[PDB]
Amino acid sequence: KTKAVSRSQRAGLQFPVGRIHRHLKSRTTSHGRVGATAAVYSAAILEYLTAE
DNA sequence: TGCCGAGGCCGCTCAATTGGTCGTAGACAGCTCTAGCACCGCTTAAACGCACGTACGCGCTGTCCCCCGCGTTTTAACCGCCAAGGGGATTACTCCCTAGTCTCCAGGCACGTGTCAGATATATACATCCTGTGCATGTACTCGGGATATTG
Repeated sequence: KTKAVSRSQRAGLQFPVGRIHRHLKSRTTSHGRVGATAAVYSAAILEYLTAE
């Protein structure tokens, strides 16, 4: 019980790391969506919404 | 000679762009939502990733041995051109019809919930189907000789 610190702010990102995990699991994916692979995927989505 | 005829420079007037100013109307940004339900933190008992000789499979390697590449030039018409003709694509106008606006109006159905079932998942036992292996011939192939078709 020490408050909470969202996975977005821990990563350094403005896109929602939690929401995207829960979207990847229950996509047409196989049965194991590692958590470090929702951070290298909020990033390589937010990067277009900068570069575009 | 002549004359003049033909000749070469400079203000109106109109017609697109260009940029400016007016005022007004939804639509954007933002607030407070409040509200709630997802994110998180916190455990657990959990699956599945992963760092790591060795059998050994095959990727790569040192040879010789030839066609298709490589080189030439004649020619052959392919491809380009220009110029003319005809029309059909184009332009500008007038009449016309509906596209579009708004407004009223209903119920069709897409929306939503309320219950809880036939569905399919998961286990254990298991038999069976299917793979990997080993194994004859049968053909589709490459060659040689002659007939038919077609180019020049």
